[PDB]
Order: sequence, then C-alpha cells, then structure tokens
Amino acid sequence: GTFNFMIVFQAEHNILMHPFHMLGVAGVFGGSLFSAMHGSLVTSSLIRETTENESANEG
Amino acid sequence: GLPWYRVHTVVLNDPGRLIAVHLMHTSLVSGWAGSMAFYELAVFDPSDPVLNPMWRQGMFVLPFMTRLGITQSWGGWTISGETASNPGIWSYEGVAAAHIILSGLLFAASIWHWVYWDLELFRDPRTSNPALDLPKIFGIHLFLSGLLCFGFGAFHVTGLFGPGIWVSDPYGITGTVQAVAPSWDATGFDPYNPGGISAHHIAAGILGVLAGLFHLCVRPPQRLYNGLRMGNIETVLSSSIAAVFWAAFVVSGTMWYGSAATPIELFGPTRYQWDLGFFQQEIERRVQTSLAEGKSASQAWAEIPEKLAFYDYIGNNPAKGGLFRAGAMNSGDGIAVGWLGHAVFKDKQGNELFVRRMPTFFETFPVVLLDKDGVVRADVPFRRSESKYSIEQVGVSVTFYGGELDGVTFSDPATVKKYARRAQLGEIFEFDRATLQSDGVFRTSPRGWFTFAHLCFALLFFFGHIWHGARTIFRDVFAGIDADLDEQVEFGAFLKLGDTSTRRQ
Amino acid sequence: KSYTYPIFTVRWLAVHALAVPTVFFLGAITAMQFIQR
Amino acid sequence: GTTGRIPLWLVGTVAGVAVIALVGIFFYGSYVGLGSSL
Amino acid sequence: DTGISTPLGTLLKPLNSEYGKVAPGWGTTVLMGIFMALFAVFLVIILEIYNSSVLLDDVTMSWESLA
Amino acid sequence: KIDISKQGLNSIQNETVKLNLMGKSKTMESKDWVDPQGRKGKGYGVYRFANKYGANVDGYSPIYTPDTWSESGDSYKLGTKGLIAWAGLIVVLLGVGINLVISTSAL
Amino acid sequence: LGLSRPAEYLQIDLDELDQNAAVNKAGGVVGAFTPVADQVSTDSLAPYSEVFGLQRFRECELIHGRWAMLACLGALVQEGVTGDSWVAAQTLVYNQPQY
Amino acid sequence: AATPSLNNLIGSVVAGGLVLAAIAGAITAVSNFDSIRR
Amino acid sequence: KRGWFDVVDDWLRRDRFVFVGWSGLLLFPTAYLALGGWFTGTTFVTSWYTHGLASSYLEGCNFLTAAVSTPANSMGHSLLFLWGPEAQGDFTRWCQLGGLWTFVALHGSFSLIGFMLRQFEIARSVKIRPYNAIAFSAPISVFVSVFLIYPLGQSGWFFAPSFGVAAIFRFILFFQGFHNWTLNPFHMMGVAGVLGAALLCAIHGATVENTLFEDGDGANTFRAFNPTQAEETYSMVTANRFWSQIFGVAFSNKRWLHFFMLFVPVTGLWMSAIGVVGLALNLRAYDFVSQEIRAAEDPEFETFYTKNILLNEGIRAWMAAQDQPHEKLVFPEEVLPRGNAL
Amino acid sequence: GATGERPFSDILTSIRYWVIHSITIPSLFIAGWLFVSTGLAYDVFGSPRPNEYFTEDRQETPLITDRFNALEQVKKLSEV
Amino acid sequence: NRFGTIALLAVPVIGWVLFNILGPLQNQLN
Ligand code: CLA
Ligand code: CLA
Ligand code: CLA
Ligand SMILES: CCCCCCCCCCCCCCCC(=O)OC[C@H](COP(=O)(O)OC[C@@H](O)CO)OC(=O)CCCCCCCCCCCCCCC
Ligand SMILES: CC1=C(/C=C/C(C)=C/C=C/C(C)=C/C=C/C=C(C)/C=C/C=C(C)/C=C/C2=C(C)CCCC2(C)C)C(C)(C)CCC1
Ligand SMILES: CC1=C(/C=C/C(C)=C/C=C/C(C)=C/C=C/C=C(C)/C=C/C=C(C)/C=C/C2=C(C)CCCC2(C)C)C(C)(C)CCC1
Ligand SMILES: CC1=C(/C=C/C(C)=C/C=C/C(C)=C/C=C/C=C(C)/C=C/C=C(C)/C=C/C2=C(C)CCCC2(C)C)C(C)(C)CCC1
Ligand SMILES: [Fe+2]
Repeated sequence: GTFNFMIVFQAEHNILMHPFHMLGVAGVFGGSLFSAMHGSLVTSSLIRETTENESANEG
Repeated sequence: GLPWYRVHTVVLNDPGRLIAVHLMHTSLVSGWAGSMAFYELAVFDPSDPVLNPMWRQGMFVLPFMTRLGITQSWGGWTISGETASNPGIWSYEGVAAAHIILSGLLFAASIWHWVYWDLELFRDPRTSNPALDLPKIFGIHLFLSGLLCFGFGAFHVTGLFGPGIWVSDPYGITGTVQAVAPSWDATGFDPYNPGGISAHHIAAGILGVLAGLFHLCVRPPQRLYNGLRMGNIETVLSSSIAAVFWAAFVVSGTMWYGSAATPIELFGPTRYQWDLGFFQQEIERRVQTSLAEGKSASQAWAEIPEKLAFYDYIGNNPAKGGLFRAGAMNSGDGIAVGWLGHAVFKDKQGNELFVRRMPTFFETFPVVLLDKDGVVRADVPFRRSESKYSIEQVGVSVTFYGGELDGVTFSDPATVKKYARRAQLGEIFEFDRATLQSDGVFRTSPRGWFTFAHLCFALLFFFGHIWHGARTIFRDVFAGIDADLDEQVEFGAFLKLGDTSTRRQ
Repeated sequence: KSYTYPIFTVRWLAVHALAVPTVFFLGAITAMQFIQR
Repeated sequence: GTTGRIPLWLVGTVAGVAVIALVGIFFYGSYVGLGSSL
Repeated sequence: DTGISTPLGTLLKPLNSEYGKVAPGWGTTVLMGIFMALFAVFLVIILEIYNSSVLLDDVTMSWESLA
Repeated sequence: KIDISKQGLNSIQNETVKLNLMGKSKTMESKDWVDPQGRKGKGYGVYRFANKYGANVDGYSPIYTPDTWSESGDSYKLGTKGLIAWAGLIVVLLGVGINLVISTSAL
Repeated sequence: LGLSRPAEYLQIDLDELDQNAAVNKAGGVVGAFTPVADQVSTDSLAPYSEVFGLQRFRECELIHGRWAMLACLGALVQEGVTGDSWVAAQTLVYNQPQY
Repeated sequence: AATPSLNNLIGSVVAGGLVLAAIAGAITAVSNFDSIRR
Repeated sequence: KRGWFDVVDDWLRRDRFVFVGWSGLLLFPTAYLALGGWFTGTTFVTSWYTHGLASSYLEGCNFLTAAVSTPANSMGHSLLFLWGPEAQGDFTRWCQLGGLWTFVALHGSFSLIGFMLRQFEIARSVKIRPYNAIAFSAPISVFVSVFLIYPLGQSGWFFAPSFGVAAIFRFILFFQGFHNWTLNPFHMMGVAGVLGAALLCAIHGATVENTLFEDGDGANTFRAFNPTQAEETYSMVTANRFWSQIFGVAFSNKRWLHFFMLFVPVTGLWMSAIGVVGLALNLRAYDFVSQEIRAAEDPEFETFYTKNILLNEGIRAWMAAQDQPHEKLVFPEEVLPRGNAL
Repeated sequence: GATGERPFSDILTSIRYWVIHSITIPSLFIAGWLFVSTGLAYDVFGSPRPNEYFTEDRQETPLITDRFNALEQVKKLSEV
Repeated sequence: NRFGTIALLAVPVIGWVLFNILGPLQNQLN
C-alpha cells in the first residue's frame, strides 16, 4: 500500500521534480553519510585499554 | 572472553590445527560434491535428451561432470541417449562414491592432525617457536600447481592419456566429447576455441613450474618483506581472497557471455542468442536453402530439427526467470513433448504477416502483427470500442508447416488470437503441465544461477579482502591507538607527516 | 617577526585548476542565455 | 607605495552581489530564449 | 619441549628452517615490476580481444568459430 | 599548556574583537555579572577550565591571526604609477571586450 | 652477473602474533647474516648448505653437460639409423614401442 | 598481418607508458629540487 | 633518505595544505578528468544522435535536465576508446557517439580506488585504525554494482544510469516499471539502513547537545569546550536514563554506540548492492505466484499488489516506445493499456 | 597551526592581489563568452544548432544501428 | 582565426601578470 501511494503520488504531482523532495533526499543521504563518517572516526581513535582477545566495548 | 566473531582466530599461530581445519573444510566440500551428485542422479530422467535436456531439469553438477568427459552410468544409459558399453569405474555413481570415500579419508586425517599438533616440523630452529616460512611454501605450492596444470592440459584435454573435453557445433546440435589439439597462433585467444584451452594449460603450467623454482631458490627482498608483512599469514589470506574474487568475476562473465568452456548443450542458451536472432537466422537460412532446391514449403520446414526449433524459445532464454522461482524450468513451463510447427499468418488478400517478438526486458508484451516492410497490419486491441487493426476486421489466418500440425489451417478469430499470442515466445511447442503441476511462469537455467551466485560471492569477497588487508597492515593498533598521540598529529609541526626527525615549519 | 611565503605552491595549482575553468564555463553559460531559438 | 588593505567585509559583499546577479541572470535566461517553451 | 619427532617431519624439516632470511636492500623488485608490466599489457590485450575493441584477421570471436 | 600570547592574536586593533577571538571576556568572570535575560554568573567565565588547559577552543585553533600575515602585502610596491597603468589597462580591456561582444553577436 | 659471489642475507625477528597482548608489533632486523655454502649434509631433500654456491653450481653444470652430450650423440645416431626426426621419434615410440 | 585496431592498441600502450614516465620524471625533479635536510 | 624511493616518499608524504601522498598520483588526475568530463558533457556535448534528446545547456536545458548520456545500444558493451574501432581518433564524433559517458565512468572508478587508498595511507601516517577506509566500501560497492555490473549483464551501456538529475529519475522510474524494484527484500534492507542511519544521526546529535555540562557562564554553549580536555562534555548517565525511561532501551557504551552508527548504513548499502547485482540478470522478485493464481481463478480477489502490477504494466507500455528507440516499437493507440475515461 | 603557506585572509585583502585579478577573471569571462558566441562550441563538440536538428532528408530522430560503421553512420546522420 | 582571437585576448593578461609578479617570483626561486 505504501508503494502504491508513492507511485500514484508521483503520477499525479511529479514529486521527484519537487525541490522540497530533493532537499529531503539530500537530508537522508547526508544523514547516512555523516552517521557513517562520525562512527568511523570515533571508532578509529579509541585509546588502547584492552587486549586483542576482547572487544573495545569492554575497554 | 572472545567475541563470537573471533572464535576461529585460535588457529592463527597453530600450523597443525590450521591444517586440521583446512582438512575438515575439504572433507565437507567433497561430501557435498558426492551427495549432490547422488541426489541429481536419483532424480534425473535420461529418456529424452532432445526436448528434455540436462539444463531443463535443473542439474547443476552433472554438466560439470559431463564437461570433462563422463557420459555413462552404471544404470546402463548414456548422456547421448545410447546404451552404455562397459561403464567401468568412472561413471557418475563411481565419481560420487569416490568423492564420498575421499571425504571420509579427509575427515580421518583432520582428526589425526587436530590431535597431534605439536610436531617439531612446525618449530623455528633458531628460536624453537612455532613458525612457517611462507615464501618457500609458496614456491612449493606454485611448483605443484604448475605441474598439475601442465599435466591436465597435456594429457586430459589433448587426449594423449585422458578422454578430452566437450566440443560441439556452433548451434549445439551435434556435440560429443573429443580430443582437442593446441592452438598456438592468435586464434588461441578466441574464447570459442578449445585449442586455446589446451595451449593455455600447457604454457601456464610450464611458466608455473619455472616460477615455482624461482620462488624456491630466491629469498624475498628486505623492503618487500617489511612492506607486505611476509611474516604474517593474514597477508596471504588477503592476497588469496583478492585472487579468488578476481577469478569469480572472470568465470561469471565467461558463463554469462558464453565461451568454449560453457557449452550450450550442457548449460543452456544465452540471452544474447535470443535477443540477436542467432537460431532464428540459422533456421531461416536453412529453410531458404531447402526452398531453393525445388522443394515445397512444408517439405522445407519438415527437415528443421526439433532441437534447433527448441533453442528458439524465450522460455529457454536464461534472463526470463525470477529470484524466488525455485526449481527447474520443467516446474514452470512443463515438459516439452513435440513441435507444433511454424505458424504462418496471412492477410485476407494473401499477404504474409509477422508477429513482433517479445523482447527480453518485458514481462508482458502487446500483440501486433507486422508485414514484410515492418508496418503494423493487425493487433489484439485493448480498447475494443473502436478498432482499426483488429484481427476480426483484417481477417488473419494461421497455417502450420511441419511439426505436429502440418497442413492444418485455423480461421477462427479466437484460435488465431491464441496462436498469435504464442508466436511472441518464438517457436510454438507442446508442453505437459500435468506431470509436475507447472505454475505457468518462466524460470532460469544453471547458467543464470551460477552467474548470480558467483557475482554475489565476488562482491562479498571484495569486502573480505579489504577487511583482511586493513587488519594485517594495521595490526599494532588493532586494540587502540597510543595514549599520547598529540605531538605527531599537530598541524605544521613536522615537515613530513608522522616523521619526528623533521621538526620545522 | 617577519613572515615570508612562497607565491607558487601545490595549493596554488590545486586552487587554479578548479578556478580557471569554472570562470571560463560561467562566462560561456552566461553567453548561452541570450541565444534566441 | 600605496599603504593599506581592502576590507574583508567589502570583499564578501561584492562577491555575494556578483553571485546573486549571476543567479538572477540564469533565472532570467531560463524564462526567455532557449528552453523557455515558447 | 622440542616437539614430536617423526620420520616425515625429519624428512621435510629443511624446507621450513629459514624464517626471516631476506635479501638486503630492494633485491629483485625491478625485475618483478617488469614482469608485472608485461602481465598488465597481456591482460589488456586479451580483454580488448574479448570486448571486440581490437579486431584480428583470423580470430572470429563468435559462436561460429566452433565450426 | 596553551600560551595565549603566542597564538598570533596580538595585532588586532579592536579590543572587543581581540577578546572574542581568544575566547576571553573580562566582564563574565565577575560574580555580579548578569546576562540579557537576567541570570547571575557563577564566576566560571567563558570556559570553566581556562586555567587548567590554558585557553578555550577559540584560543586553541584561531582562523584569523594577523601576526602570521606577511609583512608585505599591506603596501603596493608599484606605487601610484602602477595604479595608473592598471587603470589605463582596465579601461582599454573593457573597451576591447565590449567591442568584441557587440561585434560577434547579432547586434 | 656474479651468481657465485658469496651472498649476504639479513635475519628478521619473528612477528608477534599473540592474541593475549595489547600491542603486537612487526619483526625487526636481528642482524646481518652471511652463511657458509658448499657443505653437504644428510638431509636427502636439501643436502647443500646454500643454493648459491660454486661447488653446487659446478655439480649442476657437470650433470647438465653429461646429459647434453648423451642427448646430442643419441639424437644424431637415432636419426641416422631410423630415418625419423628426434621429435617424431617420441610419438612413434609412444604409439608402438620399438628399437 | 596487423589491423589498424592492433596499431591503435599498441599506440595506446606506448602513450600510457609515456604518461607514466612523464609523471615519474616530474615527481623526481620536484623531489630532488626541494628536499628535506634532517 | 638517499635513494630515489626515499626522496620521492619524502616529498609525496609531506605536511601540506593539500596532502598528495603516493595515492595522489592515481586519485588527482582521474578525479580531475572525471569532473571535467561531466562538466563538459553537461555544458556542450549533446545527446541527439545516441538517445534522441537534448542534454546540454547549449541546447536549452537547466541543471535538472542536463546530463551525460549513455551510448547507443548498437555499441553493446564497447569500452569506446578515443582511438577505438568506432570513434577512430575523431574527437567530435567520439563526443557525438557517447564516448564521454564511458570516459567519465572509467575515470571515476579509478578515482574511487585512489580515494580509498588515500584514506588508508593517511590513516597509516597518523597511526590510527582504518575504519573510515573500511566504511567507503559501501559507496564503492554501490557505484560498482549500479554503473558497471548491472549494464554488463544487460544489452549494453545504453541501460546504465546517465550522469544527470532527470536521467537518474528516469533510471529510477524504469527500475520501478520493469523490475518491480520496490518489492525486492534487498532494497527493503537498504531503505531500512538509510532511514535508520538518518534516525541515528539526528537522535545522537540531539541527545549530545541536550545533555551538555555547565562549563561556562554564557548562553552560547559552543564556547565552553576545548579539544584537548580530559573530561567528557556531556552526561552519559543522564542521556542513558532519559532514553531508558522514554524508549525502554538505551546505550550504555559509547564505543558500541559509535560502532553501531558506523555499522547500520554500510550494511544497508551492501544489501542493496547485492540486490542490484541479482537484478542485473533479470532475477527480479516481481510477482507472487499464489496471488496471481488466486486472482486469475477468482475475479473478485484484489489486493494492493495487483494494483501495483497494473501500474507497472502501464509504465512499461507507455514508456517503451521512446525509452528504447532501437526496438523500433510502433504501438497503435488501441493496444496500449488504459483505464476508463483516463 | 599553519602548514607553511600564506593565509587566505592575507592574500584576499591585498592591493596586488586585486590588481592582478581585476584582469584575469574578466578576461576569462570574455573568453568564454567569445567561445560560445563565435560558434566554436557547436563545432568542437558537435552539438546541433536550432536549425540543424532535422534536415530535409530525414524528419525523424537519428538512430545508430551499426557498431563498427558507427563513425560513417554518424557522419551521414549529421550531414546538413 | 576564432581561436587566434582568444589567444590574442589572453596574451596581455599573461604580460600583465608577469609584469606584476616577476620580482617576488624570482625572489622565491632563489
Ligand atoms: C577498490 C579499491 C582497492 C583498494 C582500496 C585496495 C586496497 C588494498 N589492497 Mg587490494 N586489490 C584490488 C582492489 C583494492 N585494493 C583489486 C581490484 C585487486 C586485484 C585482484 C587487488 C589485489 C590486491 C593484492 C594482490 C594485494 C592487495 C593489497 C592491498 C592493500 C595495500 C596494497 C595496495 O595498495 O595495492 C595496490 C592496489 C591498487 C588497486 C592500485 C593499483 C591501480 C591500478 C594498477 C590502476 C592502473 C590503471 C589501469 C592499468 C588502466 C587501464 C585499464 C583499462 C584497460 C581498463 C590494501 C588493503 C596488498 C596487501 O597488502 O594485502 C595484504 C596485496 O597483497 N590487493
Ligand atoms: C593517472 C592515471 C590515469 C589512469 C589510470 C587513466 C586511466 C584510463 N584512461 Mg585516462 N588520462 C590520464 C590519466 C589516467 N588515465 C591523463 C593524464 C590523460 C591526458 C588528458 C588521460 C586521457 C585519456 C584519454 C584521451 C582516454 C583515457 C582513457 C582511459 C583508459 C585507457 C585505456 C588504455 O588502454 O590504457 C593504456 C593501457 C595500459 C595498460 C598502459 C600501461 C602499460 C605499461 C605502463 C607498460 C609500459 C610498456 C610500454 C611497451 C613501453 C613504454 C615506455 C616508453 C614509451 C617510455 C583508462 C581507464 C580512455 C577512455 O576512457 O575511454 C573510454 C581514453 O579515451 N584517458
Ligand atoms: C577465504 C576464507 C576466509 C577465511 C579463512 C577467513 C578467516 C577469518 N576471518 Mg574473514 N572474511 C571473508 C573470508 C575469509 N575469512 C569474507 C569473504 C568476508 C566478508 C564477508 C570476511 C569478513 C570478516 C570479518 C567481518 C571478520 C573476519 C574475521 C576472520 C577471522 C575469524 C572468523 C570467525 O571466527 O568467524 C566465526 C563465524 C561464525 C561463528 C558464524 C558465521 C556464519 C555466517 C554469518 C554464515 C554461515 C556460513 C555458511 C554456513 C558457510 C558459507 C558458505 C561459503 C560459500 C562462504 C578468521 C581469520 C574476524 C576477525 O577479523 O577477527 C579478528 C572478523 O571480525 N572476516
Ligand atoms: C511506553 C513506551 C513507548 C515506546 C516503546 C518502544 C518499544 C520498542 C523497543 C525495542 C527494543 C529492542 C532492542 C533489542 C536489542 C537490545 O537489547 O538493545 C539494548 C542495547 C544495550 O546497549 P549497551 O550499551 O548496554 O551494550 C553494551 C555492548 O557491550 C553490547 O555488546 O541498546 C541499544 O542497542 C539501543 C538500540 C535499540 C534499537 C531497537 C529499534 C527497534 C527494533 C525493531 C522492532 C521490530 C518490530 C516488529 C513487530 C512485528
Ligand atoms: C567416516 C568414513 C566414511 C564415511 C564418510 C561419509 C559417509 C561422509 C559423508 C559426508 C557428507 C554427506 C557431507 C555433506 C556435507 C554437506 C555440506 C557441507 C553442505 C553445505 C551446505 C551449505 C553451506 C548451504 C548453504 C546455503 C543455504 C543453506 C541456502 C542457500 C544459500 C547457501 C548456498 C549459502 C567412509 C566409510 C566413506 C570411509 C571411512 C571414514
Ligand atoms: C557582507 C556579507 C554577505 C552579504 C552579501 C550581500 C549580497 C549583501 C547585500 C546587501 C544589500 C544589497 C543590501 C541592500 C539594502 C537596501 C535597502 C535597505 C534599501 C532601502 C530602500 C528604500 C527604503 C527605498 C525607499 C524609496 C521608496 C519606497 C520610494 C521612492 C524613493 C526610495 C527609493 C528612497 C555574505 C552573505 C556574502 C557573507 C557574509 C558577509
Ligand atoms: C573532457 C576531456 C578533457 C578534460 C577536460 C577538463 C579537465 C575540463 C574541466 C572543466 C571544468 C573544471 C569545468 C568547471 C565548471 C564549473 C562550473 C560550470 C561551475 C558552476 C557553478 C555554479 C553554477 C555555482 C552555483 C552556486 C551558487 C552561485 C550559489 C550557491 C550554490 C552553488 C555553489 C551551486 C581532456 C581535454 C583532458 C581530454 C579529453 C576529454
Ligand atoms: Fe558522538
């Protein structure tokens, strides 16, 4: 039903060409980009507090 | 304790248990091969190799067994439909049993090597610590691989000692297991030339032997040793993963586009043979040749083999299946039993009409009838309130030449519409949809399944290569970075990045 | 203190390789607006 | 010779006016000429 | 704690004795680079042959070459 | 740990802007300071651990340091003659450009 | 090419692959190491001390030369006696052993 | 013989080698001109 | 440092405004060429002879409708070199034949390779862990599967995405009409991953910004921080209690929090890539056979799935004629599916 | 701190900088305008002028059908 | 000639830039 709603919405309003929909798509894509970027940068700078047979979460 | 995703790292520094786990994996793979062969043998129907071939029954490993020269069974039948003459040890059942026995032996060897892990062969003489000399082991294994490659390509493929490989004519009508001679000119790089296979295996085997001797004799450079971490085994793992995903991409492309190592008589026609009119052009050429020899249309169309007609079917096209449409094509379309004949559509004035064939992309296609100049003349309308090309208006009739319905003419508009609907798929055939209760939706071939599975495996193994290379290079910071790491990461503190001997600017 | 800096560096080339064609293309696009069909 | 610098806020104001004028020209050209539907 | 002695292990012992032995300097890196360049050229040639980006007189590059 | 005087912010004429760039404010360290809405201060200032760590984030990574600016560049070496030559050249180039734009177009 | 020049090598310490340690650094250079060659032992799979030795190279050269002398004389004599080329002789004997 | 496509392939290989050589030569030149004196 | 390699490494891995590195030699030329090719194609090069459209600013297109178009379907999977057996060294006719698309794609893939290599090199120079380099594998896999593997399993490069906005929109609509891409479980996992990543980003930003510590006297809280400080700037205990009482579950491990943040979108993108790889061979989860059989036997059974099937049929029938000029589909107006009065 | 280059704030507020760049940027703008207006853009990249979309020979959209004769086919289709 | 016009337009720009920057460039080179 959601997919049908999307398809009929596109057929009737041309949502893909709407600048507000473009801004929303940019919002979700940038959110994923920045979430991955922040998670990777934080995970890459962990200070050594454990050994190699256990996870850093235990650190 | 160890996380659930780090359990198998206990055998990283244990050569004996590494050998044990590799032996266990080999035993499992051999057992799968044997069991799959037995299961496929228990359900295979060798009664009809013309309209019910290997690939229409969803056989995966049986074409791979047949490609290298195995065609007889202990049951008395032969893959070509003849009678077996002294099948010998190496039949389908014999090969499956050999694989099962090998799996059992590898299981026993794995148990022995797991129990006895403290062999002094695995110790380093200088320090009495467990270690492996990876460059020399690579030399030994490369030498053995080159020897095996040369032996295969020289004795099996060429027929000097072995049976040979499967070779067939371009249209896959007359194909047997033959012996192929090497091709050393530029034609040996044609992907549709078995002589290329023989020549490649011979030359690559010789080069592999030479490179193995070189790697046995010469020690690695110090700079390369330090750069690639040749004292670690995860670098070997990363490089091997890279090689295997490269090979997976290559084999997937070869299977999808077709080559001399993937016969259509064993795996099925490719989609480019349908969307380019390979078999249709061949059939038309044969029919015109027969017609020019003073023969009638029915006589010309009666000499077309049923195999050639069957190859001209979008149901046999491999790009018409689904991801969750399980089973063989016999489970979706029914077992073909006969060729109805070539349907010829004629106008009320006698002019010929041709049905526009359905492209590979479309799941459903409109029915339109074109003349010899490509102009539309008739169709099955969707809006029947007003019609200008309706079959009822035009008065189209269908006549069959050759096949089951030779000489039968249909003029009922409903029957004409029904037969013009099946002309989209190519050559009209007769199917048996009651034996297996077929659904009515097309499925895919072993070619398509192989391509899909190996593309997915190649992508996942690219990720694996990246992960393991990163882990082996960045091994000292696997648990975390140093406590005080601020002077080295100060902007414009050193001339060179990370070098503490260039403090300026 | 006195600070002396080079004129041409790697940053200079990096800036100009993206700045010069950008201005050229902007001029071309501006000229494109007055063409009549 | 000529002592003195140029205000950074003046530079920013001029650059902003220039880019705004460029965008306005682009919109005007979108409303007339090529690709204007008439 | 030397290990477990075995006739086969003693037979194969000299093949696993030089762990860290390396050639000082860059060694034979240039020769291996030359071989790598030749391999890259060969791979490009065969890929272009299959891709039909290069056409040869005697190479049909089709199903008809099985004739 | 951080010396504020060595951060290159000493060549700024406006005292308030200078204090802003170092992340400092003498007004806010007073115990009787009240912000616009009317909330009293606890004496922390802009940053609580200013003494422990030397300075603030503003005083740690500034992006406007007139001290590091080149000694040259605040005066044009070519002088008035260079500016006169530049004016002549720009007038000539503007005339040439407008003539070329008019000529190459459709009037 | 100096293939018989006494080779000099280096010794690299074992890599630290302990899973119970926080830091596992790579292996460094223990020190320079020049072996002594041309010594035969009771190994049956690597009798000589080093591959790049003058004595081992001399033995390889002598064995190669003796085999080559026999091969040249035999190819000539067989070609004269039988009349077949020394290349086709292998296939002819394979199909039907003869002398 | 050799088709024009083969000649173009060989020329492209030579051009790629030339580009690599030019890049390496320029990098070596700048590296030698501006060095770090430890 | 006396050797050639040593001096070259000293210059390449220098501390600079723009870091070059050993991977710069592969990244900068290819990335510059790809960007320039896209800009040139969108500004000057047309698409009249390969697609039958206009895709440039010179012809009267805006930012949305300008694109670099794919080659014609007759060219198959040709790499379309400037010196190949099709363009034969002619630059203008190479541009007209659609060779700029392959130029841009082939240079962009190597630019992506060079960028991951640059991430690895910079991480190793600073002596940290390569998780940022690991995270780029998801965008690289998406690009590889969409722009290379999918066209390589089709008729040719003609069915690849074209580098433009409206071109990508047409690609999306084509994927809906022909493949039923919305009904693919792998695409569903990809959508879940992207939306969950956006959720995680927003919720983490808000939670950190609303559990800060009073380290200053000003209402502007951005100035009460110092990167070299020891104490954390927000209250993990307070955040955990708030989200435990509001939602039911909450994070108690910062490292696990940030690894989950990294893990979600990467997995989503990889799953979508696997789905597109499967779709390259027309292995589409298009229909439910039980539902089709029930709707065929019973003319009263209707669900939203059947309506979506009808919509896909209409999309295919009405887009086929112009989207695929090579098939030369001439459709009389009375064979196109249509509703009542619409 | 600083990596050893002149600050951008120092450069952008210089009489020398704005004297040099009062010529280069307008020169590039005029060069692009002249490139478009003189017809070079159409000829170099082969884009059709508004009067060259349809010729008297064919009144339909172009279609390329041959892969190896593509050069000659596109030469024939572009004939004015 | 159309490209010649653009080259002739670009020549005085190079001349002016060289006239304004030759001194400090030579200073940096040494
Ligand atoms: C997608 C990007 C990518 C990335 C980031 C990495 C990253 C890495 N690789 Mg992997 N690798 C890749 C793809 C990638 N690889 C591919 C496609 C292969 C081929 C199977 C390999 C095979 C491989 C091996 C064999 C090894 C690694 C290893 C490594 C590590 C560092 C060494 C390295 O830089 O190799 C260099 C990688 C490159 C991709 C850069 C080369 C650029 C090529 C040559 C472009 C030249 C252009 C081309 C010739 C133009 C014309 C072609 C045209 C006709 C189509 C690191 C984990 C090494 C290691 O340390 O493992 C532990 C190692 O042993 N990799
Ligand atoms: C920085 C690296 C770089 C890389 C990796 C690529 C990669 C690619 N380019 Mg790009 N390109 C670059 C920079 C680069 N380019 C530069 C600086 C320019 C100048 C503007 C171009 C201009 C360009 C054009 C005009 C075209 C490409 C295209 C392509 C492809 C070339 C296919 C080919 O057969 O290569 C050649 C094959 C090789 C394997 C070369 C390696 C051979 C090794 C080095 C052996 C050397 C041995 C030889 C016998 C001896 C030479 C030495 C002696 C002469 C000194 C490939 C994807 C084509 C395209 O995209 O088509 C769609 C194309 O049309 N490129
Ligand atoms: C060529 C074979 C290969 C081998 C020998 C290894 C070996 C190893 N991997 Mg690597 N890896 C590979 C390929 C391989 N990998 C690939 C293709 C990927 C990408 C998916 C990865 C990604 C990867 C990750 C992300 C991690 C490792 C890690 C490890 C180590 C521990 C693994 C573990 O304990 O799992 C134990 C596994 C389980 C308890 C259950 C997993 C079950 C999976 C989800 C599905 C069931 C599988 C099915 C039955 C068989 C597969 C069929 C076959 C076609 C693949 C070990 C050194 C770990 C590490 O680095 O340790 C420090 C780790 O974190 N690997
Ligand atoms: C009145 C309340 C109104 C709102 C009610 C909300 C109810 C939903 C709560 C779900 C909790 C499940 C968490 C499991 C796992 C769990 O135990 O989480 C607990 C976990 C604990 O984190 P720690 O820091 O303690 O972990 C330490 C590490 O060492 C772990 O290895 O916290 C999280 O990861 C938060 C993320 C939850 C994300 C859940 C999103 C929703 C899931 C999808 C629902 C599908 C529904 C299908 C219906 C058919
Ligand atoms: C003891 C012994 C013996 C015996 C043995 C045996 C009997 C064995 C068997 C074995 C076997 C019988 C084995 C098997 C195996 C199997 C396997 C190993 C499988 C696997 C599978 C998988 C892994 C799958 C997967 C999947 C799925 C699930 C779905 C889809 C996807 C995929 C494909 C991924 C003998 C007497 C001989 C000798 C002596 C000893
Ligand atoms: C600086 C800056 C900037 C900006 C920019 C811009 C662009 C601006 C502009 C501005 C402007 C541009 C302004 C203006 C204003 C104006 C006004 C305010 C006016 C008023 C008027 C009036 C009020 C009028 C009146 C009247 C009337 C009504 C009637 C008649 C008479 C008269 C006319 C008088 C930027 C963002 C870059 C960045 C940051 C910095
Ligand atoms: C093709 C080719 C090539 C290359 C070339 C190149 C490399 C080029 C480049 C080019 C370039 C490099 C270009 C650029 C352009 C740019 C542009 C055109 C821009 C625009 C912009 C805009 C329009 C903006 C806007 C805006 C505003 C105003 C506001 C805010 C937002 C934004 C930012 C968006 C060569 C010859 C090598 C070879 C052959 C082929
Ligand atoms: Fe955070």
